[PDB]
Amino acid sequence: ARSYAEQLIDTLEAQGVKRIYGLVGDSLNPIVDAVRQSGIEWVHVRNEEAAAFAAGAESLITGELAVCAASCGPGNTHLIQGLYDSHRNGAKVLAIASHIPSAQIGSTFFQETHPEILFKECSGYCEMVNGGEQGERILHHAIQSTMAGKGVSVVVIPGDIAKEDAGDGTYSNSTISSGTPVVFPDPTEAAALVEAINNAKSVTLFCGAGVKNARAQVLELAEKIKSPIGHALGGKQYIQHENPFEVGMSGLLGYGACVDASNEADLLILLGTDFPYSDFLPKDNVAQVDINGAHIGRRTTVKYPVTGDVAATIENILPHVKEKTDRSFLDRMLKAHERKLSSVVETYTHNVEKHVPIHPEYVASILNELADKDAVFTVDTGMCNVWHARYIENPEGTRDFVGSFRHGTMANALPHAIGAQSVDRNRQVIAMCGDGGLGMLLGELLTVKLHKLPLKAVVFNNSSLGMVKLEMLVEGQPEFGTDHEEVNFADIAAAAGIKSVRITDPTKVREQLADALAYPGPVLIDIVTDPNALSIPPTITWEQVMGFSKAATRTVFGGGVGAMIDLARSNIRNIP
Amino acid sequence: ARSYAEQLIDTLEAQGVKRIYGLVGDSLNPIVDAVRQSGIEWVHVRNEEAAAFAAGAESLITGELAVCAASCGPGNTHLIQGLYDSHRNGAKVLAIASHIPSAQIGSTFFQETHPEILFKECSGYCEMVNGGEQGERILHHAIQSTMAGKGVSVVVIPGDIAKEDAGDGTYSNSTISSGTPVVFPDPTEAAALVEAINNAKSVTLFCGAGVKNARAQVLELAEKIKSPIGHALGGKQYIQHENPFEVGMSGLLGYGACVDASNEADLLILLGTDFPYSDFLPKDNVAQVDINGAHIGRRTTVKYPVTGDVAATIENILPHVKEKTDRSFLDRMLKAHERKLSSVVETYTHNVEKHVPIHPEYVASILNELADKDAVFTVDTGMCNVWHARYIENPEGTRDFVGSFRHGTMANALPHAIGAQSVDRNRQVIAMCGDGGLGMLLGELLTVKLHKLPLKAVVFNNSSLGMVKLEMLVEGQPEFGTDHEEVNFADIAAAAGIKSVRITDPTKVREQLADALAYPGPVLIDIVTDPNALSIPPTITWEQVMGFSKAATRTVFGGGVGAMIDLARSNIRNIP
Amino acid sequence: ARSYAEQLIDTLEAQGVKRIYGLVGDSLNPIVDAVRQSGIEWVHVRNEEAAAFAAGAESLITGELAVCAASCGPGNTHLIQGLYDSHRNGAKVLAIASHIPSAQIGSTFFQETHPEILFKECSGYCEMVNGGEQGERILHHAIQSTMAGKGVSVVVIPGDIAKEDAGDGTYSNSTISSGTPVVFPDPTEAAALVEAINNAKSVTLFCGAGVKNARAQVLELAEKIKSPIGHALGGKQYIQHENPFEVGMSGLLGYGACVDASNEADLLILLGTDFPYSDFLPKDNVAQVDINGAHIGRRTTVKYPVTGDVAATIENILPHVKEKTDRSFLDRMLKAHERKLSSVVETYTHNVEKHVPIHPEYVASILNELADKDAVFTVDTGMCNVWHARYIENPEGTRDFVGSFRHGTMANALPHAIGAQSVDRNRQVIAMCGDGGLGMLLGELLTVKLHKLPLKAVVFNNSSLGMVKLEMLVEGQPEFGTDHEEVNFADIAAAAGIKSVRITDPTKVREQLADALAYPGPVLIDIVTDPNALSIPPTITWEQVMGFSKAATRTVFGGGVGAMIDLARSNIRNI
Ligand SMILES: Cc1cc2nc3c(=O)[nH]c(=O)nc-3n(C[C@H](O)[C@H](O)[C@H](O)COP(=O)(O)OP(=O)(O)OC[C@H]3O[C@@H](n4cnc5c(N)ncnc54)[C@H](O)[C@@H]3O)c2cc1C
Ligand SMILES: Cc1cc2nc3c(=O)[nH]c(=O)nc-3n(C[C@H](O)[C@H](O)[C@H](O)COP(=O)(O)OP(=O)(O)OC[C@H]3O[C@@H](n4cnc5c(N)ncnc54)[C@H](O)[C@@H]3O)c2cc1C
Ligand SMILES: Cc1cc2nc3c(=O)[nH]c(=O)nc-3n(C[C@H](O)[C@H](O)[C@H](O)COP(=O)(O)OP(=O)(O)OC[C@H]3O[C@@H](n4cnc5c(N)ncnc54)[C@H](O)[C@@H]3O)c2cc1C
Ligand SMILES: Cc1ncc(C[n+]2csc(CCOP(=O)(O)OP(=O)(O)O)c2C)c(N)n1
Ligand SMILES: Cc1ncc(C[n+]2csc(CCOP(=O)(O)OP(=O)(O)O)c2C)c(N)n1
Ligand SMILES: Cc1ncc(C[n+]2csc(CCOP(=O)(O)OP(=O)(O)O)c2C)c(N)n1
Ligand SMILES: [Mg+2]
Ligand SMILES: [Mg+2]
Ligand SMILES: [Mg+2]
Repeated sequence: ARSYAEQLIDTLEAQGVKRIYGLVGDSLNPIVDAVRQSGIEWVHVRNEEAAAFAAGAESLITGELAVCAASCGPGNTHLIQGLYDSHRNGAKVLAIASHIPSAQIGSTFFQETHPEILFKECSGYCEMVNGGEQGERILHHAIQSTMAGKGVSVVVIPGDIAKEDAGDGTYSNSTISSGTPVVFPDPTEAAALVEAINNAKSVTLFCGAGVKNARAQVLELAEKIKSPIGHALGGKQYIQHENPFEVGMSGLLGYGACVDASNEADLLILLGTDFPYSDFLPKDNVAQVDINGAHIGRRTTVKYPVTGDVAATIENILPHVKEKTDRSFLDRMLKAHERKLSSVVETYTHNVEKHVPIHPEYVASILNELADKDAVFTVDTGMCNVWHARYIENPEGTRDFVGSFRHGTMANALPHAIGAQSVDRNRQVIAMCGDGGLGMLLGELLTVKLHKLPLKAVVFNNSSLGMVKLEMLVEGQPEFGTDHEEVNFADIAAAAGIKSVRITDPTKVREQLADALAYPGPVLIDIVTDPNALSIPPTITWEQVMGFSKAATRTVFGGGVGAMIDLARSNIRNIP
Repeated sequence: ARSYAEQLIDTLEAQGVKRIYGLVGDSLNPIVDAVRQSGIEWVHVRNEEAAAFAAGAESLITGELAVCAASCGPGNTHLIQGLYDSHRNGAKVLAIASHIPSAQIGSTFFQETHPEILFKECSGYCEMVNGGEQGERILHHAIQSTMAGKGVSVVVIPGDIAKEDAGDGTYSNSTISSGTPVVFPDPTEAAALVEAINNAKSVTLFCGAGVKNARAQVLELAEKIKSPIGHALGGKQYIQHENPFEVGMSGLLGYGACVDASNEADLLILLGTDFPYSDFLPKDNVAQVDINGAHIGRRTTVKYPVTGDVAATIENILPHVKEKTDRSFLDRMLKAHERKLSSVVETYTHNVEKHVPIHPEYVASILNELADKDAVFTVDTGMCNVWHARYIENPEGTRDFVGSFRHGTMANALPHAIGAQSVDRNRQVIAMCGDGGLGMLLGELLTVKLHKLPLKAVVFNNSSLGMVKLEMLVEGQPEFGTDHEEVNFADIAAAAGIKSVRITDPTKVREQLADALAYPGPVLIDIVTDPNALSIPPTITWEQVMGFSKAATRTVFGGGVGAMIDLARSNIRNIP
Repeated sequence: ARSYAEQLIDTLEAQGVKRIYGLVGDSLNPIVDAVRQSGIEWVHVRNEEAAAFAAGAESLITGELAVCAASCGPGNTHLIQGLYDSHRNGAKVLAIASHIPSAQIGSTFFQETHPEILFKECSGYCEMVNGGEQGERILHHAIQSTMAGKGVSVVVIPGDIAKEDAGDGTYSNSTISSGTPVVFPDPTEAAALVEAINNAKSVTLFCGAGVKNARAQVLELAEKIKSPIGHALGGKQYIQHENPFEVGMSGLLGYGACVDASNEADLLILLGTDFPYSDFLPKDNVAQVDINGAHIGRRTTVKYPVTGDVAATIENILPHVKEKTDRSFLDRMLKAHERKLSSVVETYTHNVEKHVPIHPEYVASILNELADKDAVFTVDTGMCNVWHARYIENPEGTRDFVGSFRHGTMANALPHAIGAQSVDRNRQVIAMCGDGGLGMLLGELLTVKLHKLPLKAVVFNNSSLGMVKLEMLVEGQPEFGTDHEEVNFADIAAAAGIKSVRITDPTKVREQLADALAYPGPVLIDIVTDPNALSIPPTITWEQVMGFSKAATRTVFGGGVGAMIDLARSNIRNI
């Protein structure tokens, strides 16, 4: 550790960092020279935006720090979309934003920007290096902030300072606190929750991503109080599989009896969720358990706020919660859930398997069956979120899911898959791409080829901004600016040196997709899908689609559901 | 004009806006519905970053307002790179940044960002619409700010407010002031400049972009005081052609006797330039005429500061400037200029027509000769800046040039060409692309096909981040992270439906390029060039290449020059 | 110039800076040591907010750079109110914001703030020094930015870097461009304005602060086209005095026939004004000449925009403007102006000399007569803005006026007077203070005493937030939170060592104010005034007072006017 660049790389390497995603240039050159000499791999991308998405996806998969790096001015500026996504997803990311020479700061120099100001909204820590010793210190603070769960950390490094001497080791010698504290609730809040539960004749649990390490506790509580369990999109991968109390998801992409179970129960308990669609939530009698107190009551009236961890709160309250022997509400909701899903399959999916262009719901149904039990699925923003929510299951809980569920950016699927795949080349990674999303960052097909990343990019090629076509249908606005001439992604992937398949016949989807998923290397599957595979109830308004309608609602987008119906049916047969 | 969305489009249409570049979505839907009903064309791009670059390039070509538009959160976030470039270039751009519903602001909603804060550095005006009447007002202020020369204007529009009623017309009915005032200098400042000129036995003029409308005045002054004229890269297109006093350019990409003429004259006059490389500038006796007083003395010691327009200042001082009958310095500099260029052609261009892989300087030389006399040239940041500076000329001043000369971003050439070509489809547009730059925004090949834009994309495919390889060579750092496996851009362009040519044999460059430039439609010419076509003097340091070396320098990068030698030679024959 | 602190002070001294207002501490210590060794005077204030107001007022008086300086974190944070005011007023100010040691930046250290981010809104240039050479460079850029008219410049200096070596002199050796370019309009815009003027049978000129160096041109144009001349508050000190076309001011504090002349003329020409009250402006046929093109059309419909200097634009268009021999509109507006002012004096100033508690309008009338012909007047935000506008005149144009007319902060009068008075101790400076404004920065009475600044602080002590009481009256809201127990500012000023007078009897105002203004040294005159000296027409709404009412209006606050009526009457001669 002689220069600050060398010390920064030695510090990252000592903490277990295995790769840095980025694009070399100017102020970043001394850092990449240190990378070359180290055991850290340099992962070259075509656009720095993909490096920030890849680091965010890698972190979500590993639970460890991930790093992206970019050159001065326009170089680090490109990181921004990926940093907002990684930040909203709570990924542990350190972004090395190289900066113009310090002597040029404030002189309107060539490539001058102020990244230390620009990145404030997409980060929990964002400071500028002004010397080697201070640089070592703020590198520690950036790492310690993101490892403590404060979101993205940005370190802004003027290129001349990267070549100055390293600090004396005081801050790089530290052990980073990366543990998970056990957050028990305030007894007063837990007591009010116990009383609310005991006073209620019927209770519904609505779970989000905060339920990640509380499956056993949520299920034990549900068995005791006979409560149906619904979920937000972020809670789907953790609480839906093998759940005897399963009642679906809320929101426009929702399914089953979740909205009804949530609005008809005496008490609704929000468990680790920040579900933003308030019009689907009741206001009369709601409790909320959230580890971040500032998030409580953000989405609806909350009468019983509880600041705490889901598993710890449930373990604390369980001895005081009385066993409810009455299952009437639960049985009634389980039956209504199965009827709603059966009705949805009959209304929108009957005999659709031979319609041309190919129905995307048929593709997603096959994709769910053919993908490995431990595959990583990345989901591009748009109609692919509808197909993932209703057709991609997580049996045994061994699959991983990376998407832009909060920032809602298009084009995330391929760069997220690049990061996810880099962690382990022997694990299957499926990128559910949109044609719009892929075309937005098309040059990342060159990155997949360069690094020989064996991901399977499944393009739902509807030649449309599918989700926008749906919005305009809801508004009543004539279709404009959404659908354009067809693009052949299989030929583009082949021209870039990637094995490709084009699927246009629905009777060939199963076999061609099976062949592609089995191929030992990168594959792009270009599936020509129907952009008009949409069914929207006439009562849905533009205000509802945009998320600002206040009136109570239970209406979801039309369309079918997949393999989730098998659990719904098995739960009906298992009613005592 | 019933809604604010309709009034905004009616206002832009009444001001002569012919097209809006963007990508439809969510909050932007009511605005694009109004576009559909209007005479304005909607130009769909694959990535919103290209819309902001295209609007910037269109404005630089027309001298009128240009408009880009993007959806909420991640949509408008993509505009940022293009807005920094358009802002630094002084383009007249209005960016419509659609925003999340106003009821959701402050609630950490799905896709929430604060564009009104994020865009402050890349704009002269950036405000949020909070109602219809105020929206009409700030739309006027945004347009009036950018039309007055204050740079990019951003109007942040929450989607719900786009559907509310329009204002009463008070601000939309205004005539926008788009005139160019005539800025005469302060008599005290002008008098000190007269004295400095009269006391000097030899004077050199160093011109930048501010000399755009002062060619006659610069030339008249130069004939009176016998002064050689040099230029910054931004002044090249205006002052180099048919200039009997021409002595080249300064900086690392420079050529000819400019650095010598500038440092050896008794007085150096900076005329409309903000040339950032201080180590190439003298400090002892410098005068500076700039229309923005805050820019004076930003780059070197200035003893005679003059706040004013170049043409007006020169016309004011001319009757008081005594005629210099001594041409010794001018003749000496004209001869030294021609010798330096002749030496550079002999040293670096010997057998260039047979060099394999194809020498980029040979390509640029052919390109200059074959392109139309009125073509628009767009230049990708990197080695293409070296080839444009030394080989692409502007005879008669009828050609236009769009590049990222100030913000210095990669990937600008194709999106700049999309904007420039949309102005007039009967005018030739050449995009000098880098392989790095093209791969960074590769999906814009789909935009060229979609809009049938007949631009000629000339890819200097060296399979390298050429400019970074140069930086590492100068530093002494082992080559790492710059060169990767070859990519076939002709096959990618053909797979996207674009006519393409792959050139690998130098003896075929002239014929294949001539055939391609003549084709009536979009063409991608993939030229396999040599990444090692670099000649760097051993004295150049990393500090110099990064722009923070303070010691005086006259050293430029090795390499030849093109057709500029013909004017240098004709000026020798015209010496009395 | 061995250290950056020494070089910074040498550069300021070489540019003619005579004093720096501030408060020494921590990171600012090496800079104040360099001030001590230099010919620059250190002016200690009690609160750094007063240093920024004082620099802003000094600059407005001299037309030159003025400097304020403050310590790290909380020290420079106090500058902020004064910097927003100096910035809105277009003052040429350099703010030296000392900062925490560079090694501590990013570590949540004791006193840590980010002034380089905090001050972006109240400045045209704001950067952080990271080393001696770069510090010299950004010092140049900061000075050159504010001297070119871009507003306040802030230089953020980490204390450790102040002691590191100075730069090599390249940027400090430069000559700063402080000239005034001559901005002629675009011929196309000027030609459209000529046509608009020639087509109009009647024209009104409405002037703001941009008319400062164009009096001769405005008057020559007015004589040619027979146009009445009105003004915004910012234009009052330049265009009202000895004006044969004078028709008053617009807005709620307005007077005379200005609103009528502006809305009844065939063409209204806005000349160097950014008057923000759109409801008083017509929309049908308006032209605007402004040196900053981005300001055109900001307040009303403008059909004839002209980017350019007022004097240059007028000189350029004059040979093409045809002489108007018809004076009908001008005579009708001159007569209506005199009638309106006469009516206002009869209605609201009857028996004002005997009114108890003392009427502030009677005080302002006496103050205008007793103050020197070249006095500087500083005006606290609130009811004092009404009294200054309607009673304080500028005969011969030798008086100066400093106020918070744009940022609208209370408490500016005393600190602005401190800066104005420091320029020349032989010149009279009158601070028209509010009791609210004085109480807000009361510790600056200690600064006046310390520096023996012979300013005359005239406190309009109404025991109220007078302007807020007016707002609640207009809204119909019951009076609450505005009026409190009386404070004796004369006793407080005397306890601080300052000669003071307390005036409670209206019959004593003239003699006590004459004695006080004649006193050779600082004086605080505590005048017990009536907080209910308000006459508000019943149609004035809360939306109007707040500035967001859309409907066209010609209504002004009731109340009299002063010595301005003598010009209105003299202008009626030859009717
Ligand atoms: C096109 C599109 C459409 C969408 N439509 C829908 C839709 O119809 N329905 C839907 O449900 N989603 C939808 N989403 C996603 C939606 O916007 C939200 O992002 C999502 O509902 C949030 O899920 P969540 O509550 O699990 O996650 P988050 O919003 O991340 O909330 C997790 C919460 O748990 C808390 N927490 C974390 N750890 C713990 C712990 N140990 N103990 C306690 N609390 C903890 C956190 O503090 C946080 O408040 C859509 C996304 C896209 C891209
Ligand atoms: C990879 C790369 C390498 C580069 N290398 C070099 C190099 O070696 N050499 C080089 O020269 N450039 C180089 N450049 C560009 C360089 O960074 C600057 O952008 C350029 O030198 C500025 O040119 P300019 O002074 O003409 O333009 P600007 O920087 O835009 O300056 C124009 C000036 O004129 C003033 N002005 C405008 N209108 C008027 C008027 N009517 N009257 C008076 N003043 C007016 C403006 O206020 C401004 O200060 C490089 C760019 C890239 C991308
Ligand atoms: C309590 C209170 C009440 C107020 N009430 C009123 C009221 O009733 N009436 C009123 O009039 N004001 C009122 N004001 C002040 C008001 O808010 C504005 O600040 C004022 O009207 C603006 O005056 P102005 O146009 O002269 O100045 P500015 O707003 O500073 O405008 C000057 C303009 O001239 C331009 N300019 C500058 N130099 C030149 C040049 N050489 N050539 C051409 N253009 C140039 C500038 O670009 C600018 O646009 C009040 C203030 C306070 C504190
Ligand atoms: C960067 C960005 N631009 C725009 C949007 C708005 N948006 C959301 S979904 C969508 C369409 C996505 O099209 P595609 O990726 O092809 O998916 P589809 O819905 O057609 O399956 C758009 C424009 C966004 N979320 N992000
Ligand atoms: C967005 C961005 N990232 C990084 C840089 C730094 N940089 C400047 S030139 C260059 C290489 C450009 O490569 P290419 O486009 O292939 O052009 P070449 O120099 O090889 O001709 C890089 C990385 C930049 N200017 N902009
Ligand atoms: C710092 C600040 N706080 C509050 C206001 C709002 N305000 C404007 S005038 C005024 C009352 C001023 O009272 P005083 O200074 O006593 O003057 P008066 O109007 O009573 O003459 C107030 C509260 C303001 N302009 N600035
Ligand atoms: Mg699609
Ligand atoms: Mg290249
Ligand atoms: Mg008061």
